[PDB]
Amino acid sequence: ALTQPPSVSGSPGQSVTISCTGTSSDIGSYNYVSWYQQHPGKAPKLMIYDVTQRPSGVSDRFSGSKSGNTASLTISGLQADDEADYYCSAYAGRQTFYIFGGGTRLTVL
Amino acid sequence: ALTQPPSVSGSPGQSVTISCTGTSSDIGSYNYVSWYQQHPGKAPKLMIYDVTQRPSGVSDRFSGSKSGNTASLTISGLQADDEADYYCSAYAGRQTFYIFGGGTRLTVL
Amino acid sequence: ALTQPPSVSGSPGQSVTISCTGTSSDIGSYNYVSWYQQHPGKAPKLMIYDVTQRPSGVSDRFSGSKSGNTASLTISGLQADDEADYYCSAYAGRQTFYIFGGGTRLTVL
Amino acid sequence: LGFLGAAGSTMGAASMTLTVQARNLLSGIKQLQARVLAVEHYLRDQQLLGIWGCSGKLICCTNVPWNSSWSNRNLSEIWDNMTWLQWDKEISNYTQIIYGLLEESQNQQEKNEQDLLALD
Amino acid sequence: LGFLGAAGSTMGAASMTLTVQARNLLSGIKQLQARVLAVEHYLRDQQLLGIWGCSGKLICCTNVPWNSSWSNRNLSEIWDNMTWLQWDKEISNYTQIIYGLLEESQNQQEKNEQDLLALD
Amino acid sequence: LGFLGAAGSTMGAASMTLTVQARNLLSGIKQLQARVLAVEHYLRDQQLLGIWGCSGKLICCTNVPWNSSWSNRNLSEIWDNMTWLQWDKEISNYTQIIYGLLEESQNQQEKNEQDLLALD
Amino acid sequence: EVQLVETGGGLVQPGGSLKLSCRASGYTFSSFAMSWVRQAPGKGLEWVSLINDRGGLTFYVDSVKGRFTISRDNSKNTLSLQMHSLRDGDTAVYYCATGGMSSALQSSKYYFDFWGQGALVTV
Amino acid sequence: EVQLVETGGGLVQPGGSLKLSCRASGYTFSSFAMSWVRQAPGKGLEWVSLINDRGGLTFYVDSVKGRFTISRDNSKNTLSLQMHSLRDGDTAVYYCATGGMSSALQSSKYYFDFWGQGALVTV
Amino acid sequence: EVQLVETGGGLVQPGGSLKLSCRASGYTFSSFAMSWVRQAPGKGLEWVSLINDRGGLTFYVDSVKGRFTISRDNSKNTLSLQMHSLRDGDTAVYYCATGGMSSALQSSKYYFDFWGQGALVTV
Ligand SMILES: *[C@@H]1O[C@H](CO)[C@@H](O)[C@H](O)[C@H]1NC(C)=O
Ligand SMILES: *[C@@H]1O[C@H](CO)[C@@H](O)[C@H](O)[C@H]1NC(C)=O
Ligand SMILES: *[C@@H]1O[C@H](CO)[C@@H](O)[C@H](O)[C@H]1NC(C)=O
Ligand SMILES: *[C@@H]1O[C@H](CO)[C@@H](O)[C@H](O)[C@H]1NC(C)=O
Ligand SMILES: *[C@@H]1O[C@H](CO)[C@@H](O)[C@H](O)[C@H]1NC(C)=O
Ligand SMILES: *[C@@H]1O[C@H](CO)[C@@H](O)[C@H](O)[C@H]1NC(C)=O
Ligand SMILES: *[C@@H]1O[C@H](CO)[C@@H](O)[C@H](O)[C@H]1NC(C)=O
Ligand SMILES: *[C@@H]1O[C@H](CO)[C@@H](O)[C@H](O)[C@H]1NC(C)=O
Ligand SMILES: *[C@@H]1O[C@H](CO)[C@@H](O)[C@H](O)[C@H]1NC(C)=O
Ligand SMILES: *[C@@H]1O[C@H](CO)[C@@H](O)[C@H](O)[C@H]1NC(C)=O
Ligand SMILES: *[C@@H]1O[C@H](CO)[C@@H](O)[C@H](O)[C@H]1NC(C)=O
Ligand SMILES: *[C@@H]1O[C@H](CO)[C@@H](O)[C@H](O)[C@H]1NC(C)=O
Repeated sequence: ALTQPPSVSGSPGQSVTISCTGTSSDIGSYNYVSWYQQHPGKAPKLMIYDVTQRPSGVSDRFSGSKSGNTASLTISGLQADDEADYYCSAYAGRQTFYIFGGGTRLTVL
Repeated sequence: ALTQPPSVSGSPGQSVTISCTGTSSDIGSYNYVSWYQQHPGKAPKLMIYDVTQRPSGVSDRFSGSKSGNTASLTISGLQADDEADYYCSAYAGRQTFYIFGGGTRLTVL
Repeated sequence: ALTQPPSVSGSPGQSVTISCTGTSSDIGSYNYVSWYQQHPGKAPKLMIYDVTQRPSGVSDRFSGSKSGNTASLTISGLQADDEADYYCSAYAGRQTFYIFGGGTRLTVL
Repeated sequence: LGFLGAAGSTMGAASMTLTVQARNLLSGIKQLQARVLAVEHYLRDQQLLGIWGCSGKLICCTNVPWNSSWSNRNLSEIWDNMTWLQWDKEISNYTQIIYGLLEESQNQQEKNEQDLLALD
Repeated sequence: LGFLGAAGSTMGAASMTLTVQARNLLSGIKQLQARVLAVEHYLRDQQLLGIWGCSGKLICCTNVPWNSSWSNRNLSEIWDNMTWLQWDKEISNYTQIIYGLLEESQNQQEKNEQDLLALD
Repeated sequence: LGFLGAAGSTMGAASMTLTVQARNLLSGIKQLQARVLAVEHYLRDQQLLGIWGCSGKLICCTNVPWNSSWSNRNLSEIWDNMTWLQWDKEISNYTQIIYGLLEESQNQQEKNEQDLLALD
Repeated sequence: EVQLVETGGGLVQPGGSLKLSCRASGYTFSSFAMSWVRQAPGKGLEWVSLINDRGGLTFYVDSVKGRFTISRDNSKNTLSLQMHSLRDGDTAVYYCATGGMSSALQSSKYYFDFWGQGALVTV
Repeated sequence: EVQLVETGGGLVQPGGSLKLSCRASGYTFSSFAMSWVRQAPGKGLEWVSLINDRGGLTFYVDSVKGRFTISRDNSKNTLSLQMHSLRDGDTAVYYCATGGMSSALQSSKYYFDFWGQGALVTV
Repeated sequence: EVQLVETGGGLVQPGGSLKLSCRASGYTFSSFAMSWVRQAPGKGLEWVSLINDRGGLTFYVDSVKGRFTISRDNSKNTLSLQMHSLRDGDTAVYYCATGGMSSALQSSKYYFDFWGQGALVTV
């Protein structure tokens, strides 16, 4: 599994980041680190695909990057409505296809 | 290895069964579960081959079947002369070819 | 790793042997057991290659052989100048290529 | 036995002489035309083998199951108690069905191989 | 669709009909010469496929990267929005470069295979 | 170097130019007969390669050991100090023995492959 | 416009079996790879299975490799997942998703794109 | 009418070797696969090795894979098994058996059919 | 007459990287396979990596398989080894050596022949 903080927080109008870490054989070896936003009671929806790409229809407040064996999601302009558990996932190989991390609870003050 | 009871018994004229159990990758995955009767002091001889087939020359009192991840041998019309250790065996794969269970001692009252 | 004595000794003019042991999958399976002489402060140099062959330029006092799952280096006519750590090595396979033993300290009395 | 020496032998005996006869498929305008036609027939059979996924092979296994209606005989009465001429006659009505299935099977496998090579 | 039926279809649709057309490459001195020439052309194409390491294959993958200058299009506009005739015209100036690279790639791989078979 | 350019080079140097010459094996009744014969010779050599288990290959390794009597030379004096013409002359008396062994070796391996594919 | 709706049973006893299915609409079903992902009630997301756009290639996590079967019917625009044995550790909400793979002639995915409503399976 | 008679040595010291053999009669030797099975004095049966009808393919249990060699001579109707190292755990009665494999063109076996008298090997 | 001279850096901090190189002379560089062997200050010799005479095939010990890259330039008669991560256990004198492999058309090696001066790498 991938490691993520259990909780992230900040005040409206501020930016926050959610980290995702793994090892050199999975998150560091392939540039396919996606992020999903799961609102309580709802199915997850795609927020980020590829390391830096955003799906059409998703606001430009969500961005991300990777370095070394880690990656992160940056949420600029945090809003009161961003109440969700964020998950990272990455392609690992032809034997193990996808690895997910734990959810990070975003609390907006 | 396969698991079999250490001992089975009954009176002449009664039927008895000997169970054989394994896992889903061996006895449950291939329908090749044979049974052998080893009289004390003698080499084993074939009693059942395939899941339900009998060799020619063997009495029709010996039959068997499988279900799920288990199989059994049924001896109908038990005779006083059926003094032997019965073994089950099964084909497991192209790496491990055959797996045998422990012997079941048949005591006829 | 291969096992060698930590120390070998003898007087000038005497012969000594240095053993090398392993298992049936490496030193016993391929006849490629080489020996190196590492003088203190110097890089190792080749003394024996193949099981029984000597490099050109190396004195004929150094010889060796193998039997079973072991091999040895024999130094005949031991001289006061043979101050070095001797190592054995062998080809193991296409996954693990070379295995070295520990050095044997040769003390000349 | 030599060329066609196994013709009267059983299928499981004649299957061991495939190289003897394979080597004899290649070894005056009408005679030149006959030679060109022999070459064309050789190449057409090699093309069929290639399409089915059998290149440098005399015996190749496939993924098309036997449908029983083609022949519901036991293996013990085909390979041990029958010749290739009798077998060829027995299934002469089905050779254009089996070949079609073989082509389709390779087409699926070849595409599957490509997809398995696109996974990073 | 039949022979050349997919000619007007996209590259990713026409790629599924390779056997239909492959089977139609083999199927009076001037006519005999025409037949011999057709055989020679078939064998030359098979030789090129063999040199590149593609024997009994209609679709084979290689280790030559696409150099972009040959064509800088997206996959979504080649396989889904283009025909094979348009593609053939688009890269007609580069077919003698790519083939050369393919031959060199196989030459390196074949030698590498030999070396991997000489390790005890 | 071009076609036959490596003819005077050592065996281990000339072994890297196999594609140069392979591509030159394919590239008026008497002339048409000559063309048909050239095709037949090409196909016979390809058939021999196929029988031995070498299809789309220019260099292929086998399971037939060298028997020494054929040639008891070191590798260092064959690949580094000899040409292919000299080697061909040296073993011209044994080429019909080695080929026979190669055919037998493939026949055993092919059957063994079939048996390994019949284990559930 | 893409709608993925999961159906199937709920609570079963250990040792039983369940066949789940997914109805897809709003896109060409045969043009995308499909997969199943599960979330235990108190955990994060876990990938369970992947099937390509033609149904010929299937992949599973080792923990279900010998127990779950994934299949699809491109004419009915329907997926199904048949689970055998049904262990206590398999209690989760299962989601139908579009993405996770491509077919060499299409651009790469390696991400899940469309997610369904989800269905809860308990043991 | 099928007779399988094992021969070979008895007690050896650890680190030695033994060559066991089996004489077959009453059937066509070359038409059947052959195998060796062993039974420790206080245990059940354990499969040790399998050789096909032509002698080209051999299989072993991992515990003997690098120590035992199985071979057959179809002209002499004779099997042999050469054991090296000879560990304490190898004490058993060894049996010669006909069956355990087929050759693609014959019906399936996957069972042992004819059993020999057996021979006791100790270390 | 064969001279193998190692160059490169010395002490780095954990998590850094180093590129070592070896200049060869006195023999035809392209005719021999090359390898790197290391010796910890208090230990014996350990093989680290092997590259063939053409540079196409590389082999590593598992402990460095995902961290070290070996390459050669046959026109410059130069080897290089690029180490990433640089763990505490990688402190050793690294030696450049000629031998360890052959190319099918040459006689067998399976031994290291010529050794360089050596260079000490610390973390
Ligand atoms: C012809 O048939 C007999 C049996 O009737 C058989 O023994 C013999 O080997 C057969 N000949 C060939 C060439 O198969
Ligand atoms: C076998 O052949 C019959 C008649 O052609 C056909 O109806 C049947 O579907 C075939 N079997 C299979 C499994 O397709
Ligand atoms: C074919 O096999 C069956 C067993 O399924 C058997 O009953 C039948 O007699 C066999 N027929 C022949 C000709 O061997
Ligand atoms: C093939 O079909 C015809 C009828 O069209 C039938 O008379 C003939 O016997 C069939 N061939 C075989 C081998 O059954
Ligand atoms: C021709 O083009 C149309 C779209 O304009 C497409 O629907 C049709 O399938 C094409 N025909 C073929 C044979 O590809
Ligand atoms: C791509 O083609 C150009 C022009 O032929 C060439 O200069 C360039 O080096 C090529 N790319 C590669 C990676 O070789
Ligand atoms: C090709 O892909 C790029 C993304 O790298 C995209 O921006 C561009 O619009 C695509 N072009 C077409 C024709 O699909
Ligand atoms: C090939 O090169 C010529 C110039 O020599 C150019 O006119 C032509 O358009 C090129 N072909 C393509 C497909 O670009
Ligand atoms: C011819 O031989 C000389 C050595 O005498 C060698 O240097 C040269 O490369 C050879 N030429 C060819 C084409 O092999
Ligand atoms: C080598 O050739 C000789 C003469 O033909 C032959 O007697 C000998 O048996 C051959 N070697 C082997 C291993 O067969
Ligand atoms: C061949 O190798 C042997 C070593 O076994 C050596 O003694 C002999 O001199 C070599 N001959 C040549 C021509 O290299
Ligand atoms: C081949 O054999 C003949 C004798 O029949 C002999 O004169 C000739 O030299 C041999 N060829 C070679 C290359 O030794």
